[PDB]
This record gives sequence, structure tokens and C-alpha cells, in this order.
Amino acid sequence: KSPTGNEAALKNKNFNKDVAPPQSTATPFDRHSRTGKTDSKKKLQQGW
Amino acid sequence: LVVQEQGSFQHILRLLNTNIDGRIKIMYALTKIRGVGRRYANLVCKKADVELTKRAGELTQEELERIVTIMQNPTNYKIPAWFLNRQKDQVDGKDYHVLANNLESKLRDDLERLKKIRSHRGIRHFWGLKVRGQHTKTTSRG
Amino acid sequence: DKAQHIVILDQEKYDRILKDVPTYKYVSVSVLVDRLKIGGSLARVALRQLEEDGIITPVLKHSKQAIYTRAQ
Amino acid sequence: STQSVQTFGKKKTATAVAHVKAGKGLIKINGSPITLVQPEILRFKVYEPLTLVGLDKFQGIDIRVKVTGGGHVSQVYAIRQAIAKGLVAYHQKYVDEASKNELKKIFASYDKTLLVADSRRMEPKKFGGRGARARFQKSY
Amino acid sequence: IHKIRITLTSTKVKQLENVSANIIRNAAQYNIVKKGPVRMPTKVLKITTRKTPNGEGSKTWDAYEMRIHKRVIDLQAPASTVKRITQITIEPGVDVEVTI
Amino acid sequence: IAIYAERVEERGLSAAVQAEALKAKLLSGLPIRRAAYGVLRFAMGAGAKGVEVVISGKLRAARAKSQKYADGFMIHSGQPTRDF
Amino acid sequence: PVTLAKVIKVLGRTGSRGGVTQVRVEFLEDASRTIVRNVKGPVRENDILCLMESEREARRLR
Amino acid sequence: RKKKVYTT
Amino acid sequence: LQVVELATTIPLDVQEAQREVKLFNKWSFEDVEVKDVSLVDYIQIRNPVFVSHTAGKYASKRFRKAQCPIVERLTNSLMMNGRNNGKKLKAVRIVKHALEIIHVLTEQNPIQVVVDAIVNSGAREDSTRIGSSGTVRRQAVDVSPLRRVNQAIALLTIGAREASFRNIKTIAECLAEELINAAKGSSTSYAIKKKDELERVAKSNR
Amino acid sequence: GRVRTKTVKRASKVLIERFYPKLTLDFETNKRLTSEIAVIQSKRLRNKIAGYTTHLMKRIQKGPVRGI
Amino acid sequence: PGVSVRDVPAQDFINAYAQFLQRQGKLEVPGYVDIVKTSAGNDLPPQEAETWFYKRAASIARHIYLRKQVGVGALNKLYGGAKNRGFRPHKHVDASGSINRKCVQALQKIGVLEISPKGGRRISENGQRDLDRIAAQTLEE
RNA sequence: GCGAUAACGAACGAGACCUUAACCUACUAAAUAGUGCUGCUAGCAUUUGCUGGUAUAGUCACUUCUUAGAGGGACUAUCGAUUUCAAGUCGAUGGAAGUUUGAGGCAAUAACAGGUCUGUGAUGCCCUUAGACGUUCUGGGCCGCACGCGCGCUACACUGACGGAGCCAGCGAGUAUAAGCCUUGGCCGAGAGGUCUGGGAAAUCUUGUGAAACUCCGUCGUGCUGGGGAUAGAGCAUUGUAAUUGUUGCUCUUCAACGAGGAAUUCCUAGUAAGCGCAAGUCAUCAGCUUGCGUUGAUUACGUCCCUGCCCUUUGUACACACCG
Repeated sequence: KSPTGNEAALKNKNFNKDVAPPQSTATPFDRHSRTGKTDSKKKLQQGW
Repeated sequence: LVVQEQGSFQHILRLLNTNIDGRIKIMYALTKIRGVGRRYANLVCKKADVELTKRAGELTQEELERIVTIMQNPTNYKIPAWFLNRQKDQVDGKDYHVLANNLESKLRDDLERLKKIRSHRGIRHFWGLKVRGQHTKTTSRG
Repeated sequence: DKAQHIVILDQEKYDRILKDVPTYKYVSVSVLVDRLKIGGSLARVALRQLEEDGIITPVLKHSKQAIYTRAQ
Repeated sequence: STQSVQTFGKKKTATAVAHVKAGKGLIKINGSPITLVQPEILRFKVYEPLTLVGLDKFQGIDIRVKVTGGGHVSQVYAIRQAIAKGLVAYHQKYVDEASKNELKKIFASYDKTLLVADSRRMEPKKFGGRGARARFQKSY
Repeated sequence: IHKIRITLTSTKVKQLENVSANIIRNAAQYNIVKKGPVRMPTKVLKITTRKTPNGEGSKTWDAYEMRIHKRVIDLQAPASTVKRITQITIEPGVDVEVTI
Repeated sequence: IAIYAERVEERGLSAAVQAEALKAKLLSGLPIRRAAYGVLRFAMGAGAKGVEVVISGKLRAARAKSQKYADGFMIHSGQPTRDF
Repeated sequence: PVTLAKVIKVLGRTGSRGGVTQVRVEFLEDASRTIVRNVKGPVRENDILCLMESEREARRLR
Repeated sequence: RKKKVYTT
Repeated sequence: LQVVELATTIPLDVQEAQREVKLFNKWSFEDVEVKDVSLVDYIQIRNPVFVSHTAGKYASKRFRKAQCPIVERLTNSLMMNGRNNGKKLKAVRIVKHALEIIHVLTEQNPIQVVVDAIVNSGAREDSTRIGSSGTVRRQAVDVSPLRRVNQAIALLTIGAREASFRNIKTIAECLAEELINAAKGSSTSYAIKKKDELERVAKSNR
Repeated sequence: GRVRTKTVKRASKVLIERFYPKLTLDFETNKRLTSEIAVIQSKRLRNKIAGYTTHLMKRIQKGPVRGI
Repeated sequence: PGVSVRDVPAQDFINAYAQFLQRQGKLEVPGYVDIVKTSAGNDLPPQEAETWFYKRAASIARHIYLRKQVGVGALNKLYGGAKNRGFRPHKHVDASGSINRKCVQALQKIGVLEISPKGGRRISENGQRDLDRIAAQTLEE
């Protein structure tokens, strides 16, 4: 069944025989910086 | 005014192999026949000179044959082509109005004629999905 | 699906109507349906004639409500 | 000319301008008699300014009102106000003020809206809801 | 004699009413019969945008406005007289068009 | 079209001139404190009722901060903010 | 045997949600035996609200 | 986010 | 009594309204009296109206509702359940027809039956809840005359509404049966079962 | 509520301490008087000030007031 | 007194002019009156198949009487109503143009209407004569 | 705010302010608004009257309604109660307006790892930069369907469906040698729509946007029924280069669940809620969406801290990157 049009009429929709997954939710410290580059007091003192 | 009759009422009618309740008004009793809607049944009753104030059982055989004749031959009774069920037919190109048993036969014949050429619309009919472009993400839950 | 109100008027119901409707404090479309077991459409035609025959006095006229009373 | 006073009554948007001239008891709504003002069930709203004082007050005056704007009910309230205010305004100008104060007493003692236009207007709609105070349903 | 119409449009009424009164003033000491000024119903040009440049936050809307005030003055005078009146009462905010 | 160039009478009372002047100083490397107070005192010297300068961004630090440099009397709400 | 008691003083809103009011009632006949009772609906002074049972005082509601 | 690979 | 000739002819019946103001020009308020001392000041029948449609401002202050005509308070409660909100002319039509049905039945003054049905439908003691943050608790308290009156109208129209749902009987004549039955204190009517059930539970809480 | 603010309460009592002989117990006269005594930017504030000055004047005639 | 169209209730005046206009019989009724729907927003043809065209022409004549040069497009708006769109909200849709245009054409050659200047269709010199007549013969009973 | 007072006297915010709605027969005018008169003119009774049409020359009058600018008007005004007799509150009376008069706009001191670099010829850095992650052309996708959830629209009928008839708003927008705007009127067409002219760059024309609920008279008669209109077949047009995976519109036919909804949970106090439509935005086409507008128009409090969030005071702290400690 090389062309997709010919095979479509032969493929059956076997969808009502399998059950949906029980759960399907698939879409954490925002305060803690993850950059890993802390700012020293000298840099703040020189800038501001 | 209220009038009485005896033995003339017919509780169950049989028209075009469809059982018709005889105590329903004639315009809406004929709508039980598949392929005959309120708009179409309203016109064949006016073409057959059957006044709409009659129940289905009130009608005599003479009127009943006159109605089934008109429904099967609409164009012969000055019924416009655009008012018909199956106009510009696929094979013979003439205006038709399919009825109770012919409707599902020619409805079927349209499905394989779509499926035989393997058109996209015919394919989606095979899968049992909506064919007119409706979204099926969230409403096709039946 | 239990209503099965009569829509065709035979002879037994016809004279029963003219013998029973006069003995009513208040007649209307529903009163005729409720107690005479006839259909609503048959009730509407019965009221329009019973008034013409003088048995029934029209207290008030309205499309959605027909308030009638005995004429005796 | 003649003894003519011109007034107006108002409801939400409906405004009825009444012309009161000296004449016979002619009372017209847009050139049509008041006995057939629609809707029928509110016909006594415009009969109130008539029957409260007595139709004898309208022997010498003819009233022709032109009501536009508003809606079906709002126009009825505009008409009855224009009639009541028109009768009073004619008395104040061409009759003694003792009678005008008399007429104003029966009207006011029955319904304030006969002489005083209702000041209620539609609140503007604010975003975040389909109405003035109503808001879109919130979900958690 | 010439029936001449002067149309005054602007966004702000202070300069509009000054020009309107000034034209009426010059049509008074000059014995020129006049009709106006006619205060045309003001036009509220309203544009309601979303506050957010992005699409996050409470759905808050701005409602900007641009009032347009229009006055028309009818004059019965020769064309030389009316045009020089316009230069007398020229104002940056108010634009003037003269039509016979 | 004819274009004329006119000098602004009170440079201290024009926020556009003061912001452009401040920008021409910040792009010259002058410190923010020395630059901010140069317009705070210039505005008051011209006779302003109040003046407030806010400079926001990042300065030699990965984290960004904002500093406000107010002076005098300032109104915030209602129509008068559109007038004065 | 219902008894009518005119209210003479609205004490204050009581109950958890404030939906019930303490009120000072006076009997229509035998203008004595003044009682404090609770009432559900809105109340002004001089309400002739009737009592199904009279021999019961009222206190604060929880 | 993808590496464009050629065929022709 | 004299017939006043106008240039615009005025019908005979409406000229009769000069003598007296009557509800729908058919029903008189003169011979109507509240058979309960405690609800006289909250059933307003002293000011006659022609039609139960005044479009007044009775929601501004606290007790202005007591000044609205009792029939207008009744026709206000008919237009409920969404599809009927704002359809006052339909509600007035129902009340106007209901009174006529109440007149041919029992022959009394229709608005007297309305007043009788209201005094007999308001529960005199309702059991308010005193639940301490979730737990079920009930305490028997008295019912104010205003709430007693306006709960009668709420219960009378609710009962009429449900009796006309999916029923060939029309709403105007369902209201007439509801008003007539409650006027004579019959327990068959809705809003008398409810009133008794309210006062029965209140008796089991004091 | 209808609680007057301090911009109207203190400005009104300055009028009494300054123009008591010319004041009166009539709001209409006070309203016109305060338009020639004080420079009020808005008519609404003028009516509020004159309306509270009248109240204070009406209260002084019933006895001595505290703070004025 | 002189009875006019404005002095008689509209609902029972049209029921009287429709009866007269049908019995007079000179109004030409198009052949599709038993087939057509009055408006695209309607779902069924008129229930009074034999008489609906006469009553509508009577309504059109009276409506034009009270106004000045109303066109046929305005008549479509006048008799149009709310369409029963299935799940989408209701909307106002105009009535059928041919039915209104045929009525005014039928009324224009029976002598009741004529082409008014600056568009529309005024009521005829005789249009007032026979409507005001029907009004007088409407309210004596 | 009153008041208590080691505080006194002030500033920002609140309030004032600004826009809008409600009053003005009190000013100022209006042929782009309306009216009365007057010409000329029609119909019906003939009573001289009643409804109209016409009049950018009748070269009339007026501003009441309409428009908008200058103002006036309310400040809780007056009178009763309560109160520390204070701030106030509750009742009446007058009033257009006595809920901050109704509704909004603006809106403090700091701050958030809140959201956007997918608005910017706003931007640092990193990546890519000729077989491009640049730009363009063609076709598809963003719609894809065993499922869970949210914002909504139709409904479950008779306080209703159809069928005729009555027939009332307000906020707005509108073009040219385009790349085509709003579009009446006439004529075709069952409709959708087509065609020929004209008006309007606009208080002038579309447009009185003759909107829908609504009201009257009929049919239906408690029936998954003439409630409901999914799903699907055939056909007819419109927009667009292009409609297939139906853009949308119209005709006939097909007649599905749904017969008022569990645990839970949302919005709301007066022209408000709820219905009911209409316009503008997106827009060649498409509105079950928003932004506004008007029609009809209520029930029930006018109270409390019982639930929930926030604020304040006291209190404990080994926290201060501050309990995500």
C-alpha cells in the first residue's frame, strides 16, 4: 500500500477498544538563583 | 364546529412501507416517512388538495393514493426543482426526490462512490470521523 | 406517554360533552382536557362552538388563555 | 396665536413632546387616538393622567404628542408624563394658579413619575465582564 | 452679495471658540448678516487597546479619546471680505475652510 | 514649509533637555550619583517645585537594580499631574 | 394560641453570620412581660411579629 | 532546535 | 356619573374609572382587609393601582418594598428561571388572567384571595442554623413580618411555577389554584406544606 | 459615608476665626460669601467648605465649640 | 368626523382590508404563493396558504400609507425576524425581496401605489381614497 | 474623622481633581435639528374639522424637545431621633439629584528572579550567517483524536414552539484612477445573491440603522411532539490567485444526546443581576470572542466575621538569600 490514500481505506479505526490513560497531567525553587555566579560587594560598590 | 364520525377513522396507516399514526395531523404525520420533511409534506398536501385541518386517519383512500403519487413524481405537479431532495443526480443528471427505502440506498451509493475513488471525504466516512472539517480534539467524545 | 387524549369526536363523547360541560363552575382548554379526556385541539374547537350554542359565557378572551363559565 | 403650551416627558431614552392648544377634547398619539395605544395591557398607564383629575379638564384643550426613542414600555411612561405635565403647564399659564396647584396635588399624591422624570440611566459597561457589575466567571 | 460658509474644526475648544467669536465679532461691526456659529455634535474618536505589550496579566484596557469639535458659520458678504477675516483669526490648532 | 530653531528659555524646567543632558553625561562615564545630583540641583536652581530622577539598569553587576533620586515636592495622582 | 408582641427596641445583630437580630418585644395585650427574642428577617421598631410560644427568653446565637 | 540534514 | 363628551371619544368603561381606581378596572381595593394584625403594615393595599406595573424605585432604601403594591410584588416574583427575567408584561398578563379565574371560582374578591394566601403562607418561626464552623446546628427563631410576607410571595409563585411545568394546565390557572387553595388554608397546596414543614421543624428546635 | 476631610474641616474653621462677624447661619449667604473671602479652585470644594462652615456656625449658636 | 387609517386599530384594520382586497379579486397573486417562505429566517411557509398574500399586501399598503416613499429593501427589513441559527446566537435577517416587490407591483397596478420621486413608492391619489374608506367601514360594527 | 493623648504642627497616598450620565421653558445661537404658522396641495366627514405630502426661497417665527459653550444647581439642605452630644448614623420633607449623586480615568513608599528579547532600526552576550537559524517561491501544519479540564453558545418546552400582524433604541464607521468604503432606489431571483443608476469624505447619504426579545390574533396539545437542531447527502451563490480537510451564505432532505443536571463551584445589591439584540476591533471572506451600546427589567441583604484572602496589634524565633529559611 505505497500511496497513503489507498491504505487509508483499509486501515480500521481501532480506538474504542483501548482505554485512555488514568492520568495525563504533564504540563521548582524560583527564589534560589541557579546562575552560579554570585555578586561580590566590590562589584556592587563599584557600580552603584 | 365539532363533528362526529363512526368507522371511518383509521388508527394506523401504511404509506411507503412506513407506519403512520392516524391521529396525527396530516402535514406532520407524513413526516414519519423518511425523506419527507415538514416543508416537503406541507407542499404535497397543498398539491393534492388535502386540507391540512385533517388528521391522518381522516383521509380516504382516494386522497392517500393522490398524495403518494405526488411525492413520487414531484416535477410532474409543478414542484420546483430546487425544492427537491436529490437534484442533478450523479448518474443521469435529472432532479429526483428519494423517499423512505430509496433514501438510504442512494445515501449508501454515495458513500462507496466516494470510497471507491478513495477521496478524502470517503476515507473519513470509513473511519467514522466527522467529514465536514469539524474539530475532533475535544467534542468527538461519543 | 400516558396521555392518550381523544382527538376524534365520536357520538358517545359528543352528547357527554353537552351534558357535562354546563355543570362546570369554570371551563377552559385545560379543564376540558383534564376532565373530559379530549385533546387540546378538540378542546379549542369545542369551546368556540359551545359559546356559539349559548351553553358557555365568555368571561375573558385571550389567545393563550380562555376563561369561560356556565351560562345558566 | 392661541393658548398653546408645549412640554415633554421622558423615560430611559423615550421622549414625548406634547403640544397643548386650546380646543376640543382631542388627545392624539403620533396622530392617532389614545384609545388604541399599544401595548394594550399598559393602556391604563396613559389613562391615569386622564381619569385621576376627570376628563372634564380636557374640554378646552387638545393634546398632540410625538413620542420617539426608547422602547415600547419606556414610550408609554413618557407619554403619560407629557400629558400630566402638559395639563399642568397649560393651567399655570392660562388658568389660575390655585387650580394648577390643585392638579399637581392629585398627580403627585398618586405617582411621582407623572410629573418628575425618572433619573435612572443605564450604567456603563466595564471591561472584564459582560455587564456593568457582572464579571467573567473565574476558575481555579 | 454671496452666501458663504465657513467651517471650523479643531480638537480643543478654547482656541476654537476664540476663532468662532472673533469671526462673529468681525461680522458684527461690519454690517454683515450672519448665521452661526452652529455647534455640530462633537465626535468622540475612541480607540480601546490592551495595556499589555505581551499577553500576560489581568485583562486591562486603555480607552483613548480624540474629541473633534465642528462649527459652521454662514456669511452674506463679498468673497474678498470673508477671506481676509480668515487671516485675522488664524490659529495653529483650528483649521479653516471657506465654501460658497 | 519653513523651520525655525528657538532656544528653550528655562533649561532646568525642560525634562527633555535635562534627560538629554544627563544622557550625554552618563555616556561619558560620569558616576550615577554625581550625574543624578547634577540635574537634581539644576532643576531646583531653575525654580522647580520638585524633581525626581530614576535610573534603572545594570551597572557592573549581573543582577539589575534601580535607584530613585528625588527632591522637593511632587504630586502623583489626579489631573494636576497632567498640568504641572 | 399565638401571641403578638410589638418590638420596642432593636438590640443588635447576633448569630454567627449576623442573619438573626436581638430585639426587645412588648405584648399587644397586657403591655408588660417584655421579652428579648431573636428574629430572622429585617426588623424595624413597631413590628407586631407574633410568637408561637411566649415562655422563652433569648440569648446570643453560636 | 533541529539539525538541517540534506538529501539532494 | 355624567358621561363626558370629548373630541377624542373615550370608552364608557374607562370613564367609570373616574369614580374609582380599580385593578385592571375590574377589582376594588375598598373591601379588602388583611386578616392578620402583624402584616397590615407590610401588605400595601391602601393606594389603588390600575395595572400591576409601576416601575418604581423600591430597591433604594431598606423597607421601600413594603410600599410597593402587593399585586406588583406578586407579579414581580412570577418572572423567574432565566427565560422569564425582564418579561413583566407577560407576568402582568398572567396575574390579570389569574384574578379572573380566582373570581369565577369561589366568587370572592380576587385580590382578597391574594391577601389571604399571603398571610397563610409565611412561616411564623423558621429554624435558623447556628452551626459552629461546619457542624450541623439549628435554633428556632421568630420571623419578621417583612420576611413573613415576602416568603409567602416567594413560595406561592414557586409552587405555581412547578405545577405548570410540563403540564397542559396554564400558568395563570395554576397560579389561581395555588392562590385559592392557600387562601383557605388547605394543606393540598404547595407553600402550605412548606409553611407547615418549616414551623414543624422549628417546633423541634425550641 | 459623608465624613468631611481635613482640607475642608480646617479651612472652614479658619474662616470662622477670621470672618465670624460677616458669616451667618444661611448656607446660601455663606456660599456667596466664601467665594469672595477665599480663592477656591473648584465649585464643589466651595460648597463643601461653605456647607461645613454653616454647620459650625449653627453649632456655635448652641454653645461654645472646642478648637475654634 | 372624518375616519382615517390612523383612527382604527392596525390588527383589525388589516384583517378587514385583506378580506375586502381578496373579495375584490383584482390583485394579481403570483403562482408561487403556495411554495415560498416569507423570509429566509423563517422555517415554514405561512399557515394561511390561500389568504396570506392578500393580508401581507394589505399590511404593505397600510404601512406605506403612514409614511413617505418607503422602498422595498426597507420592507424586507420590516418583515424580517430572528433567524434560528442552530447553536450560534440569533440574528436579524431580512424577509424575501420578491414577495414584497410583487406586492407593491400588484398594488401599484391596482391603483393604490405609484413610483415616488427620489425613490420609494408613494401612496396613490386613490390609495388614500379607498383605505380611508375601509377604515370607515371597519369600526361601525 | 471625632476623640484619647509626649506630642505639636505638616507632606505623599485616600479625598480633592478630570471625563462621562442625570436637571435647567434661565442665557447663546442653529436650511447638516425640531416645531408652529404660512403658501401650494391631497384623502375622510362636510362644522370652520382630522390625518398627510410638499416649500435649501413662504428670502416666515421660535428654541420646548435636538446639538454644544458659558453658567447655575447639592453642601447631606431643613426638621426629628440616637451618639462621648463629637465625628457621624438612621428616619422623614423639599428636591432632577440625599447609596462618596451614578460610572470610570489618574493613583503613594519601597519591591517581585511575575510576563514579555514572538511589538519595536530597544538591547548585552551566546549560536547561526551562503547547502543560512537571513529573505523569497510551492505544498502541507498550526484544525490533526482512545482521553481529563476551563472560558462560552444552544437547549431540555405551553411563562413555549411555529404562522401571520403590530413596531420601538443607543454607541459608531464609511471612498477616487482606487486596486476599491458605507451603500438607498429601480429591475430580476424561493432564497442567498445578481444587475443599472445615485447619495455620502458625512448631525446632510447608508440610517428613523423600522434590532431582538416584546405585544395581538391563529395552529400545535404534554408526545423526545410542530421542543432541540447536532450528524450527514444532494444542489445553488458569494469572497478570494487558490475553498479539497465542507471559509461563509441559501434550498431540500437526514431528526442524535438533552425530559432542569452529583461531589463541588462562579458572578452579583438598582436601571443592578438576568435575559434581548445592535455597532466597532480583528476583517478579501468568516464572531458561538472581546470593546462598547441601548431594549425589557426583577428576587433578596442593606448585615456579619461563620468559611476564604488580605491588613493591623500582641507574641515566639537559633530566620534576614528572610519557612522555597
